[PDB]
Amino acid sequence: MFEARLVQGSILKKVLEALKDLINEACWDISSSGVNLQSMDSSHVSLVQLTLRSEGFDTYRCDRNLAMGVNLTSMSKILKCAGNEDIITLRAEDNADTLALVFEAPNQEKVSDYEMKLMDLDVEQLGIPEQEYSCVVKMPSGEFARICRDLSHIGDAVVISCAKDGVKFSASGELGNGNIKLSQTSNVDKEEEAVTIEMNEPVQLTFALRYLNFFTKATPLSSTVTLSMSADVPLVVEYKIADMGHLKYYLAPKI
Amino acid sequence: MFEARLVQGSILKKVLEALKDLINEACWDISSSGVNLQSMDSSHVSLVQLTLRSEGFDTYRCDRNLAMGVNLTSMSKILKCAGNEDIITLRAEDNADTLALVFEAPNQEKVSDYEMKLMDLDVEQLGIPEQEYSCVVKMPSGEFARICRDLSHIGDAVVISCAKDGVKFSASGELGNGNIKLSQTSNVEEAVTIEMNEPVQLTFALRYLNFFTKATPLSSTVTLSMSADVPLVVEYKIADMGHLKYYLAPKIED
Amino acid sequence: MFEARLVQGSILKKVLEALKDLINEACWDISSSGVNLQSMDSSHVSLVQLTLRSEGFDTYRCDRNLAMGVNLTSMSKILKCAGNEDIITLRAEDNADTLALVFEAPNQEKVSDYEMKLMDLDVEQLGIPEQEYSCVVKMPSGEFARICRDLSHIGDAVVISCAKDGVKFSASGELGNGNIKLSQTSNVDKEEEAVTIEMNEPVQLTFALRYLNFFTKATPLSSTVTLSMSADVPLVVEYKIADMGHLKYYLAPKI
Amino acid sequence: SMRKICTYFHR
Amino acid sequence: SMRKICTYFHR
Amino acid sequence: SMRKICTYFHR
Repeated sequence: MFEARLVQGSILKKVLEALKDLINEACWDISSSGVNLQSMDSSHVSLVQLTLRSEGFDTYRCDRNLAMGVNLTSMSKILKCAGNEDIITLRAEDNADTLALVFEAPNQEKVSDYEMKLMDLDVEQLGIPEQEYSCVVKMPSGEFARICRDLSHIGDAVVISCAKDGVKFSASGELGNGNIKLSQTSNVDKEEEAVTIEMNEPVQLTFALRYLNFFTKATPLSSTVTLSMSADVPLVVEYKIADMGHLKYYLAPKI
Repeated sequence: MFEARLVQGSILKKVLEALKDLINEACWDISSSGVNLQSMDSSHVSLVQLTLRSEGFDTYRCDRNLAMGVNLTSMSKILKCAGNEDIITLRAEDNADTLALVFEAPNQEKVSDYEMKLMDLDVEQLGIPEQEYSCVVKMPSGEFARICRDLSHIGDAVVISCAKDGVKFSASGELGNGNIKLSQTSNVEEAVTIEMNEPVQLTFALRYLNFFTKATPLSSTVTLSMSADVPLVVEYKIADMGHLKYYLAPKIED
Repeated sequence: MFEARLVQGSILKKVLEALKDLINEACWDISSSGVNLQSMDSSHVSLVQLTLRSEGFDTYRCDRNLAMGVNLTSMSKILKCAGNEDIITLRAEDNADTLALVFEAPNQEKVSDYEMKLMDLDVEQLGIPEQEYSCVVKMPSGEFARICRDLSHIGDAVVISCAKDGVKFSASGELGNGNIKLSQTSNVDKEEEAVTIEMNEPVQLTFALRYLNFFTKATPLSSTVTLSMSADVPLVVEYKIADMGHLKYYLAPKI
Repeated sequence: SMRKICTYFHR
Repeated sequence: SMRKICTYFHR
Repeated sequence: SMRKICTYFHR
């Protein structure tokens, strides 16, 4: 049997908010180590990686690894029925082909109690090597979301220039072209509004805003987002999940 | 020769919001006793009952009982042109086949002044008997609306189980199944309460319930009234003026 | 070279919000006196007149009159990428067939920096005479917007009756007919809720709400709007722009 | 299945 | 009907 | 002229 009691219901809803719009079906790898999920989009251009450590949860008990196949639209539909304050307990047996979800209220006067059918999935796990990146940018998730959304109205593609000084997001349309330039910030009050740039070498890469705008769906998970880039190797967009882990999006460039 | 001056314009707007989605045309029965309307849906499965007492209004003056037929979509469109704080005065003559509506502002230096064409309608008025109900549930209208809306994404139909302790809303989809359970609560807009003569478990088409919940801007709470092989009553209280009751037939297969 | 630094970014966005819905392309006449633009709709029934005094801006420098032809849809798309608090600087060279727009942020974390392709345009400038109007009405822009929008659900066309006492907006539908009647403001009020009627002769004209509802797109520019009418001569709908100037809409009546 | 509330009232 | 503001201005 | 991340990872 497997069972995980998550206090912060919302945390889970906000995850399926990120995914369902980018990937329909996906395989959840459940471990004593926690919940790990990896899947490409319809079109094999972007890839999504989820890591939620078991430490994260209040209960967590998994005896044998599960490989749960899920229509994420099906599952989002279920989580939409969970209040943000709700305690979400998850439960499956091994040869169990249905996954039970239980939503407790802070009310303790309401108790929802769903149960979702699974599917069998073929899943080529891709080896992602952990990589030093020529440029890594930490900036407001809100600002990033906002930038990718605006430039989508100028062109199909964003060019990201990165130096010591700052990071520049550019697009070319039929109509014109735009340059949005952000600078590293000094005497950092905080981090929430602040931009910081670790830089080995300057970088300029080109990505399809189509995809980036499916990534930014995760901005309700984190004030900040960290962009990691090297020449002719994919972008990594990392949304931190509140100490439980992280949600990393990967995108191929252009040539 | 009739005229009724309603202080809380909104109350009226919010009503046609409830109805137009469920019933296109209906006949408004107006009396010295007030405004009473009853109509089934397209398909004769749900029935809607409106009762607004003449007490409810500031003016109310009705010489001939009128039987005004209206396209509620036509009439919604008109009420959409009324500010929420607007004073809505109604007016009809005897041989009148138009209803006049007058919207006075808090400005009192704007006054809108529409006039809506009627239609002739036969409507077999059904005798609704007063009934004791095995189970009556009082709960937040918002919570009810929210439950019917969520389960519509799981299945076609909701099963409502009712016992002393609580009330349980269930649906089965292709995708899965959900059980939402609510308990009688501590201290009474917020709270859930259950008069229970015998336990009851009935099955209803969420399709329809979700046309009913369009009335939730009329009342913080809603009361569900049930007995086996007799319709569900979903009752939205209207602010001391009266009530809006929705009735739905149950199911059962072979 | 030409360059105008507008502190109140919003002022600009709100203008293109008004225009783009009514006119696709239009010719901006730039002068030491400021920015002046005039153009009919697709269908030559409504006409728009724009006036921003150079006084209006913080910087303003124009050497030779420019005639900038602009796809306003193109340009709206660009201004949508400007924050409301943004400082919007505009810049064009003479031989330049592109217009540069530069958006500086509130406390300058960020600097967006677009550049828009122009077009050549034929522009038969229409002689609009200065004329006294039988009726001029000054009223809340919000109320006017709201009236034209409601009656559009009753009928195609609005009839505007006007006398000393008040002004009546009416329409006939299949469903019925509506009369919205406003009176000159007693307790002659705090004026952005208040209605005033200068009246030489009573007047009753008939206009396509279709168009009026493209005009009301300008209501975010001013609390009030002034309607100016004479029999068998176009309506003038005047939206004041915050000390910089004005935006006038002109519409032909019916038969 | 499901019935008509014609059946459950009438007149 | 409805005419053009072409007619009402010109120049 | 955009690639597939199968090319960029695998295994």
